[PDB]
Amino acid sequence: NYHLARRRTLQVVVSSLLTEAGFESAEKASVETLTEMLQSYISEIGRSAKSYCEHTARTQPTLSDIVVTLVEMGFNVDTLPAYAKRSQRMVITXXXXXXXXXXXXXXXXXXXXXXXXXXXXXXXXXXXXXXXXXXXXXXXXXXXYQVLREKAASQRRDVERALTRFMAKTGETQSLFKDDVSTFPLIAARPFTIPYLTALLP
Amino acid sequence: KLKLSNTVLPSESMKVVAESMGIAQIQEETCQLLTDEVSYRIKEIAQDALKFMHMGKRQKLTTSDIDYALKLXXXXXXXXXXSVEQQLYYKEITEACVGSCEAKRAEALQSIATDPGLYQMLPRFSTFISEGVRVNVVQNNLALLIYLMRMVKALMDNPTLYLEKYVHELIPAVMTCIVSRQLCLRPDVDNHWALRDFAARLVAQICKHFSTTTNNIQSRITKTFTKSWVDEKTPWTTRYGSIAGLAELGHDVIKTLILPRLQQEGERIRSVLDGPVLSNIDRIGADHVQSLLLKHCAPVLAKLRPPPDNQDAYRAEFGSLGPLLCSQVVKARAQAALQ
Repeated sequence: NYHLARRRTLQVVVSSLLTEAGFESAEKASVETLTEMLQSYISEIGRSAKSYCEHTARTQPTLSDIVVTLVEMGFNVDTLPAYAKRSQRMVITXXXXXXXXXXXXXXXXXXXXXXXXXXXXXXXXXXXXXXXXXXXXXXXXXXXYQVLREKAASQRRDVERALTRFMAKTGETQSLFKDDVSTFPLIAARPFTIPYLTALLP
Repeated sequence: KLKLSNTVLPSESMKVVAESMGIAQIQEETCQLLTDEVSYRIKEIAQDALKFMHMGKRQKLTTSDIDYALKLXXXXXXXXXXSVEQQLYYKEITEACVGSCEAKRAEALQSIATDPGLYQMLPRFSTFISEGVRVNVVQNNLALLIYLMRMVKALMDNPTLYLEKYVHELIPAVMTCIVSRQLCLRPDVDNHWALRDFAARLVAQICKHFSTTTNNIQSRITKTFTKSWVDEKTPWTTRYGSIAGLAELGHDVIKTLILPRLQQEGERIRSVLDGPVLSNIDRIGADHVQSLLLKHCAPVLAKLRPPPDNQDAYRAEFGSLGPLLCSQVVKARAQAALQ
């Protein structure tokens, strides 16, 4: 796709030479076909001079080389100064266009860790660890001794008071004040038949 | 498993092309075998240009290729989704989102927008990003706001990381950034308007991708801003964020919406302007808001109406738009003359 603009630039040169001629209208496909003919004529010059100045062992095609090329390719060069009166003096030169840029970026992690490790070659760029390598997650140490046994004993106290509240509101209840179902609802007495088998039983 | 019959041109068309030069009265089998022969040479050359481009090693065939062809029991403890490495990379991401050095800022922004295949320092990242949004909405701090909103922008342009499944804890943080009460200081509400502009711009970047489905995007955000615009006795930050979000939805959106809201919001203008005794915070706020949304709404009716009869167009727009609407129409005519 991106090649095409030079070809349409040649089409602009075609339109410039038609303007110097003075055609008001044209046939578009014929115009572009003539443009193709023009670029093939350019390349025909280039092939001719290419294989022609390889007849020297050195390369560089000079002026008289191209003179003999164009006379070989059929042109009276004597009109070339006079056509200068038409060419660079009656048609305005069009300018080229090429908009190239190199954008900026930054992705700074901090990990290389192997510059030229064992396959040593100091022409590379190690990416990171943030993409290539990986690791392992255990993520739960929690080993704070006194804090641990605080957790356990506090939880034991919780289960104490929980079962206390449960059988507090469950069974026969007698209080400390009057009507403490909220604060202190002590379980009332069972008294049962055989005390010793119960109270002396590990 | 395959049959390659001869692609043979209809010989009557070939006689039409022939007798276009005016040759003779032609029999069929002549042109039939002619199409055969030319098809042989064409398909031979077609194999040949294939041999070209299967050593030039592209599967597309140009004109130039054929031009060169014409040279003829307790369970194990868990492990997170992260690595330790990439979660520390994530911590770098976060503290560069904090980052005072704008080089570190832009580094973070590029690192967001161009780490495709990351995908796994996704939602956890974005999730208590949104939680930090809520907490700093409470803290009411514009710097964290602009950092997170440009962060969401860079999230929106990292093309591989598809938003769909993880949309629905992000967009409400954006709209909470839109709505109200971004009040660091009362003389410093100025940057918050640009924050709302940038936010509604982000919503505009959202809306072009997701409302094909379930219409949470278009229908819910439009009706949100609709009934939000209906909400009387609200601070004008709400009004600005609503109308700016509707502005970012598009030309025809505003063509629907600010067709009655032209003169209805002009009634809101001259309720504000030539209005109260003194509340200059709200006066200057709502005044520049109305001015901004006026000349930002202006290209719709500029594209809609021709720029004639500015005295009548002010009557067609409740006066207060005139001639700032007419000045914006002059600016639009200048922008058209730039073309």
